[PDB]
Amino acid sequence: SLALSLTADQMVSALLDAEPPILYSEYDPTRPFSEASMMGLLTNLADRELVHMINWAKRVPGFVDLTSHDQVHLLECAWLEILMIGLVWRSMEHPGKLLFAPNLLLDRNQGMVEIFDMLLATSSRFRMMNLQGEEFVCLKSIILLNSGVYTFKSLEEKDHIHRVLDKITDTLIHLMAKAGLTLQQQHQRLAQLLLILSHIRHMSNKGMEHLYSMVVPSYDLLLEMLDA
Amino acid sequence: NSLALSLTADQMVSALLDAEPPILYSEYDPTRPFSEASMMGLLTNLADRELVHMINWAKRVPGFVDLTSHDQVHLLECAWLEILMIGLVWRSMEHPGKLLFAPNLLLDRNQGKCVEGMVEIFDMLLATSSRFRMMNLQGEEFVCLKSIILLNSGVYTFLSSTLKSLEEKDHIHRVLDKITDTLIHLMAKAGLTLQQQHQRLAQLLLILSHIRHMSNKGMEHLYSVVPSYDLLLEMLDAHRLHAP
Ligand SMILES: O=S(=O)([C@@H]1C[C@@H]2O[C@H]1C(c1ccc(O)cc1)=C2c1ccc(O)cc1)N(CC(F)(F)F)c1ccc(O)cc1
Ligand SMILES: O=S(=O)([C@@H]1C[C@@H]2O[C@H]1C(c1ccc(O)cc1)=C2c1ccc(O)cc1)N(CC(F)(F)F)c1ccc(O)cc1
Repeated sequence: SLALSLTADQMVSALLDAEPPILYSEYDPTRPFSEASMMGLLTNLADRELVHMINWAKRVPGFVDLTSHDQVHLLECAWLEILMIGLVWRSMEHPGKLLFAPNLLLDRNQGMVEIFDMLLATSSRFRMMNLQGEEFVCLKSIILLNSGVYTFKSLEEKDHIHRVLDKITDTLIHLMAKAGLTLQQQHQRLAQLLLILSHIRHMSNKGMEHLYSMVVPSYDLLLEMLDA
Repeated sequence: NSLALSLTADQMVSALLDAEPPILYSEYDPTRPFSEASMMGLLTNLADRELVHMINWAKRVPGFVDLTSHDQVHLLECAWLEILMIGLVWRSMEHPGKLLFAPNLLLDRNQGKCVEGMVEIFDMLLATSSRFRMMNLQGEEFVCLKSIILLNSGVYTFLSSTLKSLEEKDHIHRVLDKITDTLIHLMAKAGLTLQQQHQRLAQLLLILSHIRHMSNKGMEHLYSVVPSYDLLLEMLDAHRLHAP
């Protein structure tokens, strides 16, 4: 695959170009706040974000080398983690608030609040680490390829995914070396970034558990969206 | 404030190997075949006995006893099932297609069906054991990973705004950095290239996301027996018991 031939710079350029835009909520600012429903707005936003995520996934180097079945399985496993890391990234520069959209910026009180606090904690960790956009797009691609890989031609698929994950590792280390980090700082920061992925997994599972208590894209919906 | 951050990679590995808990046995001669009740009964009895030894292990993980009793319990509340699960996956590595719960309790996929919906988690644990076998995970790496689960799982859910809480969080991140250095040291000693070292570090830590997922699924299925704050605090304190 041409994906395994990419330099760190080509991988970063690919991922930056594939980035979805930041979407707005359908919140009409000329209309009062009590017209707007919070779960209503977020569902509508997530549904629009999912179309963008599908087209983003297809542009992640190596992803379209997989079978349609394997693509859907990785998306089924990663979609809420991908939504959540996007939210945390957008919220970084707004301490104590979650920027769901530029027109839906919420503080803790207006949140449910269990997950809010976990997302705020992740945003604070990214701010403390000074997470860079080039690092963020690498981490979001790792979530896509890693989340579903341990729950799968299948041997060849898994091998291909692990080789693309290794290329993303090389890319993260290259970015850190370019930024002037020592070898020791490079490995410490690589580990700090990847350990936050365990917290995003945890938040996604809690989020799934809360969704059921209070929308989830099916295998078939994701397959149809990939084929479209 | 402590000597934990002063350890070398070699001293850290020695500390973690020495702290390793014992392998326990399941109840001898349980009635087979299992019901859902009797299978859950056996596994609960094993996990409850393992939890005592995990607390003693936790106290010997460098830096853990530098935290407040409250922060120690918080990390254990968040990590205990992940710690039990990575232990099970480690024990099961040399038994493809089976989970070695205990030396006297070796179960294949079909026996997981006795408790709906526990075959799902069985398959995920078997997949993790296969991944560890594929990576040739070493004992020195396994003890590092188990310590990372203990320190990492609960660290992002201390939300407090005291100077002490900031200092606690900073201390945990510094111990986690020393364990990272220790993993890299082990790989460099084994003769891996810098590129191979970073790739293997990332492969090991990404499997921790899968263990978190299994732990959450496990909890979600249990709800559809969890050690209390008070039980964990009593076990940490290890106060002398009044005679029966
Ligand atoms: O986990 S939550 O359920 C959920 C997951 C996350 O938050 C909600 C959400 C969602 C997703 C799909 C969908 O169809 C409806 C919502 C997210 C989301 C994330 C990023 C993104 O770009 C778009 C959507 N949550 C907690 C919280 F703390 F407030 F976040 C919540 C939120 C509001 C609310 O009234 C009740 C709960
Ligand atoms: O396995 S379980 O998921 C469970 C969760 C996980 O494993 C068990 C658990 C635990 C939980 C509480 C406790 O007091 C004793 C053990 C953990 C564990 C993990 C690793 C380890 O080395 C030691 C203990 N299971 C039955 C099934 F068929 F096996 F699935 C079940 C358990 C509890 C429950 O409330 C409902 C269902």
